Amino acid sequence: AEVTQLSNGIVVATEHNPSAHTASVGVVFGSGAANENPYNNGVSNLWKNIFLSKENSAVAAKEGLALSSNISRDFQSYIVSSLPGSTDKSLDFLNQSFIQQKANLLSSSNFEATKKSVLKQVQDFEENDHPNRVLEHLHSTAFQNTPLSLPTRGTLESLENLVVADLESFANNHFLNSNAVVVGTGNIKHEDLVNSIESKNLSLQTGTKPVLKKKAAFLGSEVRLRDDTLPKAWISLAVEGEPVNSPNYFVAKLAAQIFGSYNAFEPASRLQGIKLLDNIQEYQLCDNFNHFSLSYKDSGLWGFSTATRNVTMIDDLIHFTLKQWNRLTISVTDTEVERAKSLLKLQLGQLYESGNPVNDANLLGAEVLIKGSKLSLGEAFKKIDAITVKDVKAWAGKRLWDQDIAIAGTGQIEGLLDYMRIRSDMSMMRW
Amino acid sequence: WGGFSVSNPTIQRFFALHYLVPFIIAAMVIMHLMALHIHGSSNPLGITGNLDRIP
Repeated sequence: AEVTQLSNGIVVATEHNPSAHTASVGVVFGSGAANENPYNNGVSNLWKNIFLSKENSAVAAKEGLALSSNISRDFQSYIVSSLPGSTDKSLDFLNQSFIQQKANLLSSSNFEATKKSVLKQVQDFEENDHPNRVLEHLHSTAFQNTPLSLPTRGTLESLENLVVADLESFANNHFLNSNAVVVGTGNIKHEDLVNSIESKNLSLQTGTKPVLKKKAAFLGSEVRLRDDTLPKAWISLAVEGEPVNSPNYFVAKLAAQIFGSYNAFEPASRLQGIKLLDNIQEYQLCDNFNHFSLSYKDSGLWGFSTATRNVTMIDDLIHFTLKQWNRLTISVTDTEVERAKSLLKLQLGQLYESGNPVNDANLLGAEVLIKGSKLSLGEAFKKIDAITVKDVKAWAGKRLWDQDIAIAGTGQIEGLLDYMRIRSDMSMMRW
Repeated sequence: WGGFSVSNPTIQRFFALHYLVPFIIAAMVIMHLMALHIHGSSNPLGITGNLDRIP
């Protein structure tokens, strides 16, 4: 399905969907918040809001175009959406506003206003979005003193000292042909997109991105942000996981699907075939939880997140969930593996067939920027169907059984026990 | 004494009491621990210890 060409230093990747009603083109760079430093943290967040500023969007609206941008730890993207008969109109807008003529966007009275608004978005996030700011501190403590520990939005102190010359420095080092992929998804054709870049002579700078010194290194630790005025307790807990291109990439995702997610107020979520629900529903230990498997270029995280109002029984919630992780290493049934196989395929099928061309562009560019190509959905289903119980036991034995953990929490967390008490629950003396 | 001086009646009854009082001591230790569990123990700083506790 997907086609990738290297006509020049830039790479062109596409995904033709003839039964769609929109098209999207854009550029994805192989740099994110992991390519900054504590003192300029949030520069890549400021660049996203410059692309989506009022003056830039007014020009695109008059032509019937919509702008989208996303910042991650390993990549950032700038997308333009349009009707199927106006693909060359979007390529021209991307060229004249981003690839070249970037000084008018970076003008004064536009940098100042955009900077003032981003400072407000960051302050609100740090005071209202408790479940998401806890997951950001989990990265901060698991990979402390490392590129992989910097928040994707920046901090109030990095942004407050950012100045006029700081944004131009970053784009020189990172917005280059060797660091970029041009992506077209929706009702577009590979031949029609390549024939348009070769005519307009589109090209970025011809440098090379700097090479970092350190690498990602997991360290067992914890950070606690207690706040007795909040009504709940939010907690995140994880061990070291798998990076992308790991052989055990789908085993770790299947292992997270065995315990899944839960919502106390949804009647159908209380009937799921998860044995953990039998210990936590009698006394209402939590309101919701979800298990994840995050994968980056160098490392990853594997764990779960919870929000609860039962502040006097937090230890029971942590004790019971970790004792269920113990069964992956020693005793996990065939039915649990077969059920998780069917729910992982459904979950992946929804993510890669959402029908939104903007979502597909982000997933396509990020995959090509690392692996060089993109694995087919049918090929992924074959690998998922081949996992056995012996593969789960081997994986969990080396990653989960008696291993260090990282913990982050906020709210009413007086009932969360010490590190060593929680750490000692990662195995058991009975086996 | 059980008699007119320290003699056989005294020594035999002192051993019976030396067997018994230790079991009374074990009963008052439980009452000792019960009164400690109300407010907990103190600390060398002499101030409240409710802000930082470990199991």
